[PDB]
Amino acid sequence: IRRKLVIVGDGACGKTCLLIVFSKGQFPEVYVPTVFENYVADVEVDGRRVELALWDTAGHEDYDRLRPLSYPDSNVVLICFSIDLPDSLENVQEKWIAEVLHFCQGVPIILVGCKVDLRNDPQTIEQLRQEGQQPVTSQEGQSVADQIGATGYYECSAKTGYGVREVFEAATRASLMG
Amino acid sequence: PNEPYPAWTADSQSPVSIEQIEDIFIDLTNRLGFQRDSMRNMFDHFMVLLDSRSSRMSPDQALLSLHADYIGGDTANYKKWYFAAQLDMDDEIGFRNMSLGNSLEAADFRWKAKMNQLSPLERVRHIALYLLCWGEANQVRFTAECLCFIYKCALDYLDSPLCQQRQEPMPEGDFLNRVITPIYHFIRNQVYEIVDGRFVKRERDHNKIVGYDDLNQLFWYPEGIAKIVLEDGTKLIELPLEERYLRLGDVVWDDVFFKTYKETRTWLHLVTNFNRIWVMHISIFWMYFAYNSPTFYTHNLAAYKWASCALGGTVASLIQIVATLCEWSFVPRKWAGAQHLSRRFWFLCIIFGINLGPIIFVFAYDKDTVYSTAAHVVAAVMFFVAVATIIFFSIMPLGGLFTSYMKKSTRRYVASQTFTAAFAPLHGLDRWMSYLVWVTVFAAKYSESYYFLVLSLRDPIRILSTTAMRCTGEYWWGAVLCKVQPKIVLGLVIATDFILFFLDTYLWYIIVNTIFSVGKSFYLGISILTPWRNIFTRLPKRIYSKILATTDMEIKYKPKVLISQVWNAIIISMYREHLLAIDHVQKLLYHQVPSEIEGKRTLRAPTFFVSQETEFFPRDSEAERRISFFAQSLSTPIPEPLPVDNMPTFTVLTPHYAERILLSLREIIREDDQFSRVTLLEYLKQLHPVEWECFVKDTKILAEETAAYEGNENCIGFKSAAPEYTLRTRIWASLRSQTLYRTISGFMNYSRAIKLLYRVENPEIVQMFGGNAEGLERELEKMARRKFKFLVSMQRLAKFKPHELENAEFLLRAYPDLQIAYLDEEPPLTEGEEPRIYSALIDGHCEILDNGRRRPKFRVQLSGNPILGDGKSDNQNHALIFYRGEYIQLIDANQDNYLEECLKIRSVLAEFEELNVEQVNPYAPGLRYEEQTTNHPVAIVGAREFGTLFARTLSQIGGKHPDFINATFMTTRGGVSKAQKEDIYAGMNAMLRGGRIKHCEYYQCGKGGEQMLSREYYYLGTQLPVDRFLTFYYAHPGFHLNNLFIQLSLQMFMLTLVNLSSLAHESIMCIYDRNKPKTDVLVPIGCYNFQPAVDWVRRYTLSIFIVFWIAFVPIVVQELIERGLWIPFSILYSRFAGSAIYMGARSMLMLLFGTVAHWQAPLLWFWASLSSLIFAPFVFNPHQFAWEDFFLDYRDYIRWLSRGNNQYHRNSWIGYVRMSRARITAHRTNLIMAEIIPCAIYAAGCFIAFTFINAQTGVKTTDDDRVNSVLRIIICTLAPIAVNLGVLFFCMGMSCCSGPSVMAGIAHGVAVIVHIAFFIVMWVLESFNFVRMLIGVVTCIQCQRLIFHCMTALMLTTQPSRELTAKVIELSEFAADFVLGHVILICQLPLIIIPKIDKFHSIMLFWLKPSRQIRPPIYSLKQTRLRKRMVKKYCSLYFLVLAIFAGCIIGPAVASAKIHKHIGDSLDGVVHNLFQPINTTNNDTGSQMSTY
Repeated sequence: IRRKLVIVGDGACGKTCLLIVFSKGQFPEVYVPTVFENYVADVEVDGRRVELALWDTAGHEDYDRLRPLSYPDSNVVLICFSIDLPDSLENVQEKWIAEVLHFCQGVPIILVGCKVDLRNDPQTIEQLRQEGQQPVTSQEGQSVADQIGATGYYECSAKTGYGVREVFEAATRASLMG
Repeated sequence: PNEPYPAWTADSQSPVSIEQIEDIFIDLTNRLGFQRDSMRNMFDHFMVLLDSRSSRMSPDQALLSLHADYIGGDTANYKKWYFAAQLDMDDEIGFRNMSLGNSLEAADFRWKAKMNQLSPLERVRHIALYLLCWGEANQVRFTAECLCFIYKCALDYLDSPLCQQRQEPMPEGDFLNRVITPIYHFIRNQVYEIVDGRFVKRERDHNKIVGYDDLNQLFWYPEGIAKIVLEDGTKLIELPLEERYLRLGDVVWDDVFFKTYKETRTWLHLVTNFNRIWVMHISIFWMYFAYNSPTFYTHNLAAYKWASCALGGTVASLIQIVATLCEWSFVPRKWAGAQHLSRRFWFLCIIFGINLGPIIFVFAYDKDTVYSTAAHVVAAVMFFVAVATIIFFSIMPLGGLFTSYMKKSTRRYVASQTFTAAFAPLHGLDRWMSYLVWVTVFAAKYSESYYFLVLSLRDPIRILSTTAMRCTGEYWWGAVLCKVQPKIVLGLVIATDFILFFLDTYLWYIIVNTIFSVGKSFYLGISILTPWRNIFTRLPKRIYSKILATTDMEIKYKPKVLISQVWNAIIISMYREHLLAIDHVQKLLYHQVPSEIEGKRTLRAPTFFVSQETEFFPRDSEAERRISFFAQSLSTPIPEPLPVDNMPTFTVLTPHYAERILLSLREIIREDDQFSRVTLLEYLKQLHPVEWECFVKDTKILAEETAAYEGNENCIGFKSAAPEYTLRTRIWASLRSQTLYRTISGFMNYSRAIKLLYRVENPEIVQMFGGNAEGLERELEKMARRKFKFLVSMQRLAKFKPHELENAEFLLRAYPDLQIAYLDEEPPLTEGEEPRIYSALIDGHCEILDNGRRRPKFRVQLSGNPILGDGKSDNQNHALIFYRGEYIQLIDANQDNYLEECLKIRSVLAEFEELNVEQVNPYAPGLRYEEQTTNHPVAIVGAREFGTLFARTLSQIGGKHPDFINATFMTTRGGVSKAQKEDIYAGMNAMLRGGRIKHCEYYQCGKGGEQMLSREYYYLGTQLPVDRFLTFYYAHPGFHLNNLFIQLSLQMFMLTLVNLSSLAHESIMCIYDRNKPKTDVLVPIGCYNFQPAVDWVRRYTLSIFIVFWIAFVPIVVQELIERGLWIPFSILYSRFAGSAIYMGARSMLMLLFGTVAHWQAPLLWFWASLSSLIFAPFVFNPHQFAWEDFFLDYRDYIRWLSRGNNQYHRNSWIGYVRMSRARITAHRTNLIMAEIIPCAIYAAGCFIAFTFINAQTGVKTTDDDRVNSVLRIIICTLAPIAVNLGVLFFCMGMSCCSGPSVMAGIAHGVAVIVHIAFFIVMWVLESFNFVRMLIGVVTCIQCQRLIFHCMTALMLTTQPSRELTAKVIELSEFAADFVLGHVILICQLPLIIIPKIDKFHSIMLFWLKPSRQIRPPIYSLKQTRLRKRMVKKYCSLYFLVLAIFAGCIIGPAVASAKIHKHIGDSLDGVVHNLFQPINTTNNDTGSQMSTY
């Protein structure tokens, strides 16, 4: 099938870093806001050469004209939210899940949590829980995925290569698993 | 020819050779270091201007006219700036403008002589220097006067010996990097900021921002120029003129510029700028009201009547003084004009004193006691002086009201007259027509207003002023408020009529404009009754006369042939569009089928023209409508054309951002194994089925390809997998769907039309080519490329996707002529530096690089990113430097154009009034400004479009976007578009600068609040002539203010109706028939007859109905397609909550009180209007025909209420009240109190009506027996808030330990319950009477709203207390929202009760334009059972809540009926807290002579 890969998120949330590491192999220290574009990645799936339609677009409301164009017919959406910031996750449940359900019709949906390396940073957690928030864990993300009826919660981080290989191979294979 | 610029190059009379122009441009670039590529672009621009200008006049005349237009002429912005700043002649220019409606003449003569002495090379040098500066200005282009100052400095530098001495050229890019770059940095810093190496947006009040205009204004006045200081501190003025250009870079701008126009609350702006409207309306209303109120000015006299009317002039002077104080507030004191404001205030106060003096003399009671004829004559003369004052202040503009008298040394005018007051006066019968229209409007308005005032209020004023009531009243002040109750009713009535007095004027304005439009239609003679057969019969001759320039060319051939060729081209265009059938096209074509040997057989007139009945056109075809409109346009008078080679050069500008270039094959055809909606290709087919079917079935494409000649006498897709077929499908879909490619084709029709005209008019070229068709095509294409240029701006090209890049490459390949302008970026040479951004242009001719990107023809470097603010204006600005020609056409991303509209392009350009006029020397010594006829150019041009009535209404909606622009005029002044964040702002800037705006009906194009604070509105309202001012005011702001006044009058009428209903209910009234004598003994003895008051209610209902109907005719008219023959619930409610839903409900409650208190037929109309207002969103929204749908929506609403209690959620009630608080969030504090005051007035009025109800009018007066209703209001108002505070404290400090979202919802429910309980307690206290309770609860709600507004106002001026107040207000808001939604759902219930409303839903679907069907996906049985369980649960809960409320309402009434009323044991000052009497007579009448 024509499976599309979509990465969304607010600015300076780690999208550019992991995206450039996976796409080409460099870690940019600068966060460059991506408006709307697509990259190609060669991943071996089932012993077959698969090219990934790595659609990219910033999650800001200013870009509501171009970002919805490629959402349809997408298997895995990499909603980039900070683990240490549950407000971003609440915004994911509030708006992004609704939009993904709105566009992704008849295609499996996978929820992805970014920044696995900074899952439990005490300083940021303390400075973001001053307003009465809670820590976010892998089980918390899986709970969110279960509530929204997602086909799976796979965490990948191209910064250190965690997950990306197996997670993306499974995403290609999720078109058949369902 | 064979030259890039044939007109100037070929003529041997040209004074300057192209090589000399190139040399002078290069010399300027060397001396000032303009970018070489920018120099090349501006050299091309200047040569194109010379070619276009010289094509229609002699070369030297063309160069002279260009010099005059750009710098030297009276129409040159540089001259205006030079006189405003260097010569400091603004006040003299204001003097001259006022008259038209050492010394200036001497300076103008010196300037003209200086210009005349110039040789042609010097004129070229001046123009080239200006054009280079303008090209390099970049963002400074919007601040035109800054550009003019930089140009002055550059000229001074160049002419100085120091510049000539230097032998080392200035480094390339010095201009941009030194002069423009600092100013761009200043503008950018005023908006944005940098964080962590990333550029972030910064927001501040616009009062704190220094925008483009504020930067611009500093250069208008010489004092503003003097404020400029270098970094070291020395003033820029101290330097000699030759040194200034070099030192310009050394200047620091941040502390030099400043804010010139300061903005504050809206009502201050409305008072200041529109002062004349308020003066005339209010003063005349006072005079009418004074003349008609004998009781008010008569003790227990003609002199008093006349004197009281003279107060109208005093009111006018007061309005003027208040407007002057607001004006003083707006502008800073140091800036030029403050001293004039002080003097104007002094003059106005003196006039006020003069108006007051004699009136105070007459007022003196000792003078009245001994009547004197002197006092009577004083009163009369004072009245006439007051009328003169009202006229004078209604006519004269506020700006420079007394300026002529002063002749002051300082600057007399507040605003620079050269740039703010230069309006082009109306000339000829047009100005007289405007005078007559406005005189008619005001005469009719005042006559009608006096008729209505006398008729409606002559009796009510008498009755309510002279009638005194009988009641015990409240304990604290029982006596004092019943005796004035009718007076309060009368005051409210007068206020309501005062508001209505304004709507009358807009009504009359619309009526009179309609009548004048019909009159103009009669004068023109175009009548719908005229047979269309006649218009079509005359069409060929009209085409011969107008579409072709035949008088210019020698008449060697019959007209028949030329018009036949034009019509054949038109019809072949139609056929290529596929809108016409082959047979129909054949009937519409001048037939050449018969033998060409015989002249008659060679050309045969179309069947379509000769016959006129037969279906020549397919029914409901765009082609038939287009042809009919073409004929209609040809009927009207239009300017004569001129030969194509003589036509001026113009350009078409198109910006876009993310628009779809061409339809993707994926969009057209989709995968088989899916189901969603209907395939878009088939949807479009259904849209135009015949058009789609004809060309595929009959192969009409190739048949039309052959017919165009007419013998020369004139695996993705399952159904197909042929590439050419895919291209054809994509082209067709793009043509029939909104697409950029459709606009590109429609506007290449311009080039096609120009080619056609050049071929038709000049057969000599065709003979010369002698059958060489390819060479003929090449030559015609040369002409088309020379005359017409298409430019489309794309700021996205650097970031285009592969498919978008492919689409753009296809676009360029289709039309090699086309031009594109885009932006590209590069990294800096030094590390740690901002990226470098250039602007580039490409057209199809540019060779394609190896990497696939097209080579840029021009690169221009910009100091920074051109998109400083989010708006289309900057997108246009970064690209227009590449425009060519003398005229520009603006279009948005999507528009449609046709060959017939293109043929008339020569006429459209002609109406700018430059082509057909004779040329004279603008520097002749004898000529004088007053004698010149070129003072006011045509800056902008706009294009516009039982049966007679519909035409009237269409004109009504039409009357009120620049579609063409005078390139030079708008380029030198400001920019083509100046949103600087819209079109109206650009048009108003053109009007202020001095240009004119014209509208043409022969060319039609299809396209598919904050203003009140703008400085332009202030200038226009403060400085326009009276008639022009009225035109402007009732065009643009009149609509908004009329709507606001409609809402205000609705609220005021509801308040008056509440008070009047209370008065009627508590009183006993007496009615009389018309036959029965007007003056007679009252039918019941001792009765007050208030029937005229309810008659006034009826009259007011009729008046508001008329106004609403007139305001609604345009909206229904817009739905012409229907013709005369014919969703989240919570999100929707929040959307329209605060949009007159809360006000709608409150007014509905007041109307219900009035309805129960008294019944009058007009209130039924108000009931219908309010019900429509409340339920409109809930009736026109879809999915209504489903019980499950309603229960899902109700569940979503309950979730919306519950969300945010424990964990914040954006889509929740908490979030929305937070949003409202945020949107609400010294002297400005006083302005805030100004808005809170009206709410206090409404609360007081409702409270007074409530007190009326409880005053016990008809009951026998009982000594020391009184009812403390005000204490009732106090208790019922404080108790809910007090309980909210108590429960909040309890939750905060109690039971928190015993933990085992529910708690917050519990608190909200408790607050709701307490509100309901206190409403019940109010009903109990009223003794279970329903009407007194209704008014009491309305008053309680008003008091709570007033308290909340007071708390908010205090918050805007300790933190835990503030948060506590916010929480409390939010709790009350939750209670209100919950009850409102609950009643909404109650009203929803009956619709659900109906077994099947499918018929209503189907009718609604027919009404709805989209007409779309949607079906839900399949669901699992367990999930379906869960959904059914949820439906059962939530419907049960909804019915439970409904039953709880229904019991809460009815049950107390049943209990009260069951248990008899009783009152007892009231002491300690609180007497009869519960409403005193169980039984009451309330009927005092008869009683022989005695009353009461």
